[PDB]
Amino acid sequence: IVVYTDREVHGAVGSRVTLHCSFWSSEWVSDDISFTWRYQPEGGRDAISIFHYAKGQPYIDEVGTFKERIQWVGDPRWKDGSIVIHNLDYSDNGTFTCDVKNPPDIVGKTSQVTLYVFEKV
Repeated sequence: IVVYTDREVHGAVGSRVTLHCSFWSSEWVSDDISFTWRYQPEGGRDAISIFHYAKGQPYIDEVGTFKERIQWVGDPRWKDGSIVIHNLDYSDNGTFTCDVKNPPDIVGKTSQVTLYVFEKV
């Protein structure tokens, strides 16, 4: 019922960063949960889906900004939906939203994290 990301993360160019996402519920919940990561670049307003996970299967977008640079490191059994962004570039700055969904609804719970990329870190 509650979704956790970091608030702000700093990455170095050429390096990598982990985007954490998890959730917790006071009531028991099944592993029939979906995670969706959307990306909104700095100063933009579109939230583009870069990653999805459901029915034990991950789905990485093959044409977007982070094609070939997304790694799934989550685990539905630990209620973890985290991903890693690889080979960072200055233009990767933006807001990432983790959207956690249950079977009984189409409406998820979301939490967001802001990424700034620096030359050194």
